Amino acid sequence: VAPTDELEQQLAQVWSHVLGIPQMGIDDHFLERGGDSIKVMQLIHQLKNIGLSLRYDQLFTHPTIRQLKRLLTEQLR
Repeated sequence: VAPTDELEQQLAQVWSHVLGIPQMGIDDHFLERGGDSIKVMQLIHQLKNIGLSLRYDQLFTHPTIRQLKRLLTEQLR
């Protein structure tokens, strides 16, 4: 439930901010914590402000932080 790297913690924090609820786990489902389309916009907006971007449909196919973490193709040997 707890984040591992400092990036996953930062991602959990922005998540907590958008949803108005602290300490977001990486297995909590985004659509199970009150996420609307307007809240998705706040995430996308606040992500362009700090970090990279994100598309609307990419959130539903990666509706967890673990899946969004794996979706790093946007940015083990």
